[PDB]
Amino acid sequence: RISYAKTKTRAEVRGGGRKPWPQKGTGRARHGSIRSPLWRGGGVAHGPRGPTSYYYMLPMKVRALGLKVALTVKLAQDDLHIMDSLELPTGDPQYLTELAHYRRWGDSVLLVDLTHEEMPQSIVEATSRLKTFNLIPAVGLNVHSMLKHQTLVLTLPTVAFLEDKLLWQDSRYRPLYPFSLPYSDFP
Amino acid sequence: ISRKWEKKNKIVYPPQLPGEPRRPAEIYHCRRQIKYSKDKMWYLAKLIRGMSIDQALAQLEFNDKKGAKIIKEVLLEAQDMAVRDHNVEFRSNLYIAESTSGRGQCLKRIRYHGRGRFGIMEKVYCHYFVKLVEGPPPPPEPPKTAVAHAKEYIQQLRSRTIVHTL
Amino acid sequence: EGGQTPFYIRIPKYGFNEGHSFRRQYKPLSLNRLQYLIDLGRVDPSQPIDLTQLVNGRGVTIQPLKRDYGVQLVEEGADTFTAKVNIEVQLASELAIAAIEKNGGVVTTAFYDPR
Amino acid sequence: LRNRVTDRYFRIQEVLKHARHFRGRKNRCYRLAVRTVIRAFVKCTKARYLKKKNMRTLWINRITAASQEHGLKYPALIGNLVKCQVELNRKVLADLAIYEPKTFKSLAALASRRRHEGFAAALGDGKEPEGIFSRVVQYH
Amino acid sequence: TARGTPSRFLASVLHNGLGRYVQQLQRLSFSVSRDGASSRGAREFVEREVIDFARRNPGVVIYVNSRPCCVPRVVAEYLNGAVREESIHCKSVEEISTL
Amino acid sequence: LTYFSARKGKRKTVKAVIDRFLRLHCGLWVRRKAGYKKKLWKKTPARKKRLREFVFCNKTQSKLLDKMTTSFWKRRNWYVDDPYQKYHDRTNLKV
Amino acid sequence: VKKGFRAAFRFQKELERQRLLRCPPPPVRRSEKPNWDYHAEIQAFGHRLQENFSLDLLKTAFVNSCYIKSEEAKRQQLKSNQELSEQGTSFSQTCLTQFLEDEY
Amino acid sequence: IGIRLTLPPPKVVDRWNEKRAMFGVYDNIGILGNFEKHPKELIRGPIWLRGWKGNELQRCIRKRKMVGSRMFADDLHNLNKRIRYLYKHFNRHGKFR
RNA sequence: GCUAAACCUAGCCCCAAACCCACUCCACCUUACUACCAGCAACCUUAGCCAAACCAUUUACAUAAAGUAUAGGCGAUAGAAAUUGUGGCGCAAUAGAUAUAGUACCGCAAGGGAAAGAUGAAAAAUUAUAACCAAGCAUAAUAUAGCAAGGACUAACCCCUAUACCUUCUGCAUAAUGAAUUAACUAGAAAUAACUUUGCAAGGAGAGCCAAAGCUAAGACCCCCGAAACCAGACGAGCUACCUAAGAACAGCUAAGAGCACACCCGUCUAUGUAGCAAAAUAGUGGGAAGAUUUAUAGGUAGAGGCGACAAACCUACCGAGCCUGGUGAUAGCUGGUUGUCCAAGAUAGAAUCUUAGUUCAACUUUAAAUUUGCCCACAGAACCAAAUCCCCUUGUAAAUUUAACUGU
RNA sequence: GACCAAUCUAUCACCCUAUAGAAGAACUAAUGUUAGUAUAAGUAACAUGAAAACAUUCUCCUCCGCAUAAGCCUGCGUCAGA
Ligand SMILES: [Mg+2]
Ligand SMILES: [Mg+2]
Ligand SMILES: [Mg+2]
Ligand SMILES: [Mg+2]
Ligand SMILES: [Mg+2]
Ligand SMILES: [Mg+2]
Ligand SMILES: [Mg+2]
Ligand SMILES: [Mg+2]
Ligand SMILES: [Mg+2]
Ligand SMILES: [Mg+2]
Ligand SMILES: [Mg+2]
Ligand SMILES: [Mg+2]
Ligand SMILES: [Mg+2]
Ligand SMILES: [Mg+2]
Ligand SMILES: [Mg+2]
Ligand SMILES: [Mg+2]
Ligand SMILES: [Mg+2]
Ligand SMILES: [Mg+2]
Ligand SMILES: [Mg+2]
Ligand SMILES: [Mg+2]
Ligand SMILES: [Mg+2]
Ligand SMILES: [Mg+2]
Ligand SMILES: [Mg+2]
Ligand SMILES: [Mg+2]
Ligand SMILES: [Mg+2]
Ligand SMILES: [Mg+2]
Ligand SMILES: [Mg+2]
Ligand SMILES: [Mg+2]
Ligand SMILES: [Mg+2]
Ligand SMILES: [Mg+2]
Ligand SMILES: [Mg+2]
Ligand SMILES: [Mg+2]
Ligand SMILES: [Mg+2]
Ligand SMILES: [Mg+2]
Ligand SMILES: [Mg+2]
Ligand SMILES: [Mg+2]
Repeated sequence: RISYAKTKTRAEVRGGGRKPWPQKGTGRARHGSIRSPLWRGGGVAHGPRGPTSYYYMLPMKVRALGLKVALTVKLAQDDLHIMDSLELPTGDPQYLTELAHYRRWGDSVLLVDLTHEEMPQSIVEATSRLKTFNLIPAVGLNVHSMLKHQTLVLTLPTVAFLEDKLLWQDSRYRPLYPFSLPYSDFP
Repeated sequence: ISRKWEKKNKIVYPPQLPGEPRRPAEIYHCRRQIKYSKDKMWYLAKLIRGMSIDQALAQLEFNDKKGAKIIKEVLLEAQDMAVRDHNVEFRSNLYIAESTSGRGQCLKRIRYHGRGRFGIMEKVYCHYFVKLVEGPPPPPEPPKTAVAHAKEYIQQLRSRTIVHTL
Repeated sequence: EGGQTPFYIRIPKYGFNEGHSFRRQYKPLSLNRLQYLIDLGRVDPSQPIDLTQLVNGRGVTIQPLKRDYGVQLVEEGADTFTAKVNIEVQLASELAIAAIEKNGGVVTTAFYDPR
Repeated sequence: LRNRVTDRYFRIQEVLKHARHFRGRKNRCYRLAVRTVIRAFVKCTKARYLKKKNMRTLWINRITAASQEHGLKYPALIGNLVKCQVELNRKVLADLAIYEPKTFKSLAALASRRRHEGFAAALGDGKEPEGIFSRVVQYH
Repeated sequence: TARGTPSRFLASVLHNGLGRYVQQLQRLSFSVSRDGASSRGAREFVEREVIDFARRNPGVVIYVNSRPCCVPRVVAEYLNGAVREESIHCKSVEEISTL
Repeated sequence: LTYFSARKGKRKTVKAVIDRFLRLHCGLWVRRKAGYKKKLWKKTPARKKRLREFVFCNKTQSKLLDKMTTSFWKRRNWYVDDPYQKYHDRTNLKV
Repeated sequence: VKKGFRAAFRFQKELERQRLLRCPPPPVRRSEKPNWDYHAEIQAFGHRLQENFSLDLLKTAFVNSCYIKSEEAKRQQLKSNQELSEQGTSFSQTCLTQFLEDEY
Repeated sequence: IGIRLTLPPPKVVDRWNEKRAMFGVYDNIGILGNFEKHPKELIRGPIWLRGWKGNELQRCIRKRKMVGSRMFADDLHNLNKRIRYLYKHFNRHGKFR
């Protein structure tokens, strides 16, 4: 999230600078520069200055633990499901919806795959015309999407990749330099 | 803005039965935007409340006041509407029941004082409402005689019970 | 302090951290640490114990910055030490040098420029 | 504006509901109505002890008047009533004097008898009547 | 605030203390919500307390609306005609039972 | 003091403290008694000996000096040969 | 334009209450209200007084002649309360006379 | 009176929107995508900041030293005034010292 | 019910992306919207407010190195490189750009600056919604007496009670300031360090920084309005002071920078006026009225300056030095204020300070924690030139020391 | 220290409520600003000479009036309604 609200302080406001009715002159309230927060149409005393940003990173191990906890919650809650190949005999959204309703899954079934290039046209067309089911690769897995949906679906390669990438976080040495480097052991 | 006195003239009651009173007909009328003050209009209204329409017009025709002619014209228009629209045979059998006078939409002008100052000069506008009920006027509440005072005192002395106990 | 000579001004000066921006510094390296590293697998004694091997095994995390020009040695684990391997450390004392030599090792010293 | 005030009139109504019978602007203007309600609440909370004291004084005066009508005083009557193991608060005494003149007459007679017995005892130190009505009942 | 509040002398509705004792409570209408986190207490009550409360005094009939409501209310009517429409928004089972 | 700089937007350390004090990892500040180099002819030998010795700082003074410094000065000091090497770490303490 | 919603709902409720206070409708019979029951309510009323009696007879004792006539007239587009009421008033009068003669 | 009268229309809200249904997706790509792109580069916002919290004065100095070379005259003057005021209020005015 | 109350859509701020506009017809540097005829034009260290409690040298215009070196009345402070690598958790006519428009209005001038509207499918719908919601009035004027309220009372008054709020200060209705209500706007942004909880551990963090149990991440803490006053350039001699060119005025009477006296110039005094005729008026008594006289027109003298028969007077109603712009949301030991409910703990010996209206330390007080002794204590002990006081076991008790915080006195 | 009126965000709600993220997050006062309205107040200030057939006549005052340089731009004539 990146805020965008920006007000106009008394200095940035257009106009103003003179001195209406001097101090000891008129019998009115003491005033200096027009457009003050005490006037109408003036500047805001305290307010949002420029577009802020509440950005802050977290440890990768914390993220891995959160993902593991989300997986355990989706599994123990009788909501996780494992498959072999996200395919369909035709590719109609009606058929998938009827199957999900008969299997007593729920309403928001979060399907997940891997690679993103090996996606079959059937499931792609079946999911590209709905508001509850969405195809997301294993690379783009988070906790928000898992908690927003009701159930979850995975496959053998997806599960293997997730397990490998979540276990690699454990039993590792210090980063030293960013992991983006080639590294010998790490692929 | 809020016009309602003119809309009250369209109230419709169900058909009365033979075994029911005559129900005196009520009248409603008022003129909007009157170049005049409100205190004098309220004075005139208070002066014309318990009197009938004939006595009201007689007193207005000899009242050295600008609003007198306006009130007379308003009463004449109300009587004409009652005799024509509201369906009323007797022209003198109408008496005043309610009469008020609220301020209107005022403007603003300058007076220019004898120095580098001034003051807001509002254009005081006012209105005038009147309610004429059918039938003769009711009698004025007479003053309670000594007998009434004695009866009230006896009632107050008899309607007293012990305090701060069972 | 209201106007009087503050406490941090009444004290005279002295060459405490005068040349602190150039005094060579080295991260300590204990013999017990080397034994623990050899026991845990990392930093195998079958190859020279160069600075690259120590950095890979992550036994003494140093930093190129902070006027650091290598790693020093410590005589902590003088006893219960049995490694037998050519060790390369910038600094080294006679006690630890002998402790390493009697175990069949070869102590040496070098100098690594900043770059 | 940003999340400005949107629930203010209800506070004004809740503060004015306790000022629906005041004189002047105290039943319309919120500024003065706040202070009026605060003062009213403070006085209502402080007047409990005043009410208690007023009721106590009223009962004492009623009992004194009843004793005077019967031919006795309040201090001596209370003392004689306490000197007989007949503990009775002032409320019940006033209620009896109001709705039971014979009961209060008997109580005043007993009080006068106890007074006379105590006087005779103090004069002659007993030996050995000890007052037929006196002699409290011991407990254990 | 007694001067600005109506008062009433202490009295009974029918002198039930003399003869038989009649329950002054008439009926009770609960407006519980099926889907909503603002009626968990009312739901738990209607589940495992309303039956016991009704069986403890058979001289009172209770209803259960169970309609899409955002705030659970309770209508406690009486013989004389008074109505005490109270709200039980977010309240423990013990609190609702005591109320 | 400068809580926020004008170029980078960070804190700033008063060099006067760094020049008149010495930081230690144990959490104490070392200083030197003033007058150790002026009017030494009129001072008795005991006074001169007491003035030529280092002195520590109080809790409030140490906290003030810390506030006047940054985290960079709290780094260790593994000098090749420094007389204050056996003082950065404090041992044997029980409240 | 204030961004309030709940306050608007509360104000609308207050306005509805004020309107109800303005022209209060006539008191409609409780039987026509939504939440209402007949058999359960009759059983609760019978159990409230602490006794036991038949239900059909109690139901019949509440049916009047004018009510039956109105129902028949409406249907054109269940006995009575004569003997029962007579017996009840006779027994009540006899019991009251006996009590007044025994106590006074 | 401050409170309005008539209630507002039914504020329709599509909980399953294209952005809501895909909110947070493709995030955390580093911990499992063999570390190829930092999440700080996913956010779409200003160019002078894109993964650095900072503070008001710090953000202003950043915007000045990163965009001040192509900013307008009045905008640059207002930014300089704001920076100077923030500095004068932070490094002098305040509490706890 | 008169007066009133609401509508929300035109448009605004942020970057995310490209680098923009610019002669149909006549007219525009002379007096701008003027068809027409013999004469030099350019390049300039910005100052200043403010902080060091004054102030002169001083004070700002991707990441890491690093807030290091270094410079600095060596004090307040300043501070580098080598190396490194196409929508809004925005605003919805007191908000949003001042904007329906840079519109009148102040104005000779630089310069400053706001609101227009509200039901909709048919206004080429006659015809009106549902009255209800603040401030001022009518429906409906008061009926012993006294902070406008309570206990009450069968009842309004009658019975008893109590000295408006906030700020200051040892002390308040005090007669110390603030206040006519209503609707809108309006005043705590975060820091080396510290406390609590997450993850890993002699390591963690998505290079850099810290390691004799440490780091990471989150949560939690640093107000507004208010002067006098300076800098640089515009605008200002159409009124006032002076100068320049060409013009105009001065009856009559007595008889010369002569005298009285018209017009005319100024106003020594009374009275009225004091929110008036006027943000400097009305009558005579007043001095002059062929001369240092007044004035119509135009041009010149502008602030560190001009002018000045010096009044340190005037320079566009306020000149011990006129206003604007940008530094200035300047500063200020100083007046004022600093918004919902409830619980608990909560009063100080003194010292320094170009200082006693302000600041620091100490002392009092608050939070989480580790330790054991905290107070009255009994024999006794504690000086040559009266009440008293210090230590003080059993004895009543449960209080005291320290660590880490930080506001308040 | 324990709660909490309003809003946007992600969650079933949906006669109006819950979990976390944000404060331009909450007015009896700052001779505070904008809009209307009480208060002195219907009090201070105020004009238009008389008769009449509205043809006309009568009473009083005048250092004022005529044209123009300076200055304004249609600013008491007709037509219809205010
Ligand atoms: Mg400004
Ligand atoms: Mg503004
Ligand atoms: Mg000094
Ligand atoms: Mg007592
Ligand atoms: Mg300053
Ligand atoms: Mg200074
Ligand atoms: Mg470089
Ligand atoms: Mg606006
Ligand atoms: Mg605006
Ligand atoms: Mg009203
Ligand atoms: Mg009162
Ligand atoms: Mg206060
Ligand atoms: Mg104060
Ligand atoms: Mg004092
Ligand atoms: Mg006073
Ligand atoms: Mg530790
Ligand atoms: Mg001139
Ligand atoms: Mg002169
Ligand atoms: Mg004189
Ligand atoms: Mg005067
Ligand atoms: Mg002279
Ligand atoms: Mg003369
Ligand atoms: Mg002459
Ligand atoms: Mg000036
Ligand atoms: Mg200013
Ligand atoms: Mg200020
Ligand atoms: Mg001072
Ligand atoms: Mg004051
Ligand atoms: Mg406020
Ligand atoms: Mg307490
Ligand atoms: Mg000094
Ligand atoms: Mg308000
Ligand atoms: Mg005042
Ligand atoms: Mg105010
Ligand atoms: Mg008056
Ligand atoms: Mg006249």
